[PDB]
Amino acid sequence: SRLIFEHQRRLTPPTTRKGTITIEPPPQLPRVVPPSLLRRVLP
Amino acid sequence: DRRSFSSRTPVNENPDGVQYRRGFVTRHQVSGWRFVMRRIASGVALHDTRMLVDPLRTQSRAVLTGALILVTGLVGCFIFS
Repeated sequence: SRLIFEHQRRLTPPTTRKGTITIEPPPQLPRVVPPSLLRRVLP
Repeated sequence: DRRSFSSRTPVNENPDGVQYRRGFVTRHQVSGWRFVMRRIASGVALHDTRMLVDPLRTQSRAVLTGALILVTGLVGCFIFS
């Protein structure tokens, strides 16, 4: 009545590298001193 | 060393923790705006934004230098009279 099936192996789609991607925190608002025209008027 | 105090800011958890409404552009904000608009404006003319060497600002500051030397010579010969 019906045909027969054989347990051929399942194929593997590339799975996930289920790791822990880590990200470095940004810099820390470096303090900038006033421009100071006296030492800024040379040109 | 000199024991510096890196800028810090916690929370409030009270009544005076949402009352200020003071709009005043700090120096950092205007620097940041300048930089962002000079990294976008260098992303539609150079088509790369690693920002290692910016020639656009170079051009603009060159024309500005022309203008400044212009006005300098103008007055330095206005003193001639």
